[PDB]
Amino acid sequence: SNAKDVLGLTLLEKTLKERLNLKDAIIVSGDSDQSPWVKKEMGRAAVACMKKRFSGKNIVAVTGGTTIEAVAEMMTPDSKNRELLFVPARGGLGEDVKNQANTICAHMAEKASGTYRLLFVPGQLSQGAYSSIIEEPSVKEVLNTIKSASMLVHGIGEAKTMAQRRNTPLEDLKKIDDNDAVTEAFGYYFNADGEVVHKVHSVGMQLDDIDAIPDIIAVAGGSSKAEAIEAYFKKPRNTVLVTDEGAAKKLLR
Amino acid sequence: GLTLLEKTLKERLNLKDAIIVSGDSDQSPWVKKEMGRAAVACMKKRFSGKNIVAVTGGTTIEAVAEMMTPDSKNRELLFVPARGGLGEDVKNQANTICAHMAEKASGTYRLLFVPGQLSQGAYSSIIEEPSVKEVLNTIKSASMLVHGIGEAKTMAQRRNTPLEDLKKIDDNDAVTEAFGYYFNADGEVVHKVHSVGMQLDDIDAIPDIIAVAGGSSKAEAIEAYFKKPRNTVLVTDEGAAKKLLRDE
Ligand SMILES: O=P(O)(O)OC[C@H]1O[C@](O)(CO)[C@@H](O)[C@@H]1O
Ligand SMILES: O=P(O)(O)OC[C@H]1O[C@](O)(CO)[C@@H](O)[C@@H]1O
Repeated sequence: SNAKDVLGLTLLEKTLKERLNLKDAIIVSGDSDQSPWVKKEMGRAAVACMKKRFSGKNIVAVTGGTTIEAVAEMMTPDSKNRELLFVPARGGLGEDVKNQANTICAHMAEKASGTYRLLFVPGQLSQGAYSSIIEEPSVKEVLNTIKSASMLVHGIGEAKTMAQRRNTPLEDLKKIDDNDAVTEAFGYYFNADGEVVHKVHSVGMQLDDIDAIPDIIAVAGGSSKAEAIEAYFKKPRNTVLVTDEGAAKKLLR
Repeated sequence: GLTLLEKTLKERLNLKDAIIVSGDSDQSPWVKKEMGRAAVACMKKRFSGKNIVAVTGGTTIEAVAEMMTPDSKNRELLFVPARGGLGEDVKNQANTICAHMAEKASGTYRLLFVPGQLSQGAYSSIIEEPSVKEVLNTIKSASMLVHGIGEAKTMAQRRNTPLEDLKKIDDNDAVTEAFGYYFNADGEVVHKVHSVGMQLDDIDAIPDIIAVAGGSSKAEAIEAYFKKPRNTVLVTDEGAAKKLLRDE
């Protein structure tokens, strides 16, 4: 791309991909921590990435957070009219409703002119209540759909920021801090070496399940996220990262 | 102050206040948007420093949401649905209207996530859980309610009312509906949709209630709902008001 070439993004993408061993790196100009439109541009870039990767039939698992909400906001109908079903990856993870995967999922599906199926399993159910709810045919059906996701679109967060944003019990805050968590993705907190140090108790997709998902797109940027993004990608994730100059330049510095 | 039509409607229906926009929303669809605009202005006049606003679904309150704008006074705004599922399709559900209105207001919101395809047993489990109780408690503390009014038969059909309940609604001569309750011509409850959240007895404690409903087809339904004292502000149109008052 001549735009990417003149802006130095082509080189920055190659350098970032090599540094993090990514399947691919897509970087938009600017720093989303400073300039609001940059998050929207990450959203647009992620949508392009998704459309390039869709097949004839698609089950797209999505996480919540403001970044995947920006992907949803930038989503448009498929000109090839391929079959699109959107589901949340997990149960919502203690996010307020605006930031929950169900909310992002519904928004994305409407914008894509696709269909969606939501997962309603509250995070603080008693053992007994949980046992009954997961046997419910409607819950089983959504969980089974998630098990066959062909695509995952997910955010990445700094550990402390995420622990604070969600309704994280004191007991869990202590564990997150004691084990030096630096980054978070889809209900897992990781340390600087990309090892899992704390897991949010949820339903749906688990970390081991991503290996079976052919197309995974992480969308996260802003200089504040540089260490979080680096830590997450310490492990093989077979993932395309959509990010911005803010995060990428800080990471590479 | 009030026009003679507004003054007459306020007296006739024992309203806290009447706001009547021009035209008949059953003939001129955009008039629903003008009811929405007037309702938003009314809400803004009644806000305190901190607010918990319970809202119903339906196209009229969706129009309120569409016309909502942020508060120039920057008052604290938390929106919630009044009740759980009432059997509306997604576009007409209180949860949908609630999220839309909150976004337009730059406020915050909480949703109720109840019945759906779930068993009674699984349903009861959900309503016991901490976050769900929190929303129910928030609704219980509402400082404002913004609700629609519909014709009973129309509303029963739009929702997916079981045949046995359709028969009961008909047999008891329901004529009007609001927030999941069906009322006869004397404004007495004759059938209720089962749903968590706000109950009819709870409206008395809510300081500001704004009903938004118009169109000549709703004149009978509006009159009947207000046959009992509701201490409510009605935002309506000339279509409804003139027909109700026999002034056209
Ligand atoms: O895009 P944001 O707003 O930074 O949030 C990202 C976070 O949201 C989630 O995707 C959902 O909780 C987290 O896994 C991730 O840490
Ligand atoms: O504004 P509409 O579309 O006529 O619907 C009014 C109806 O919508 C609801 O508020 C929601 O179901 C009902 O209580 C009310 O009767």
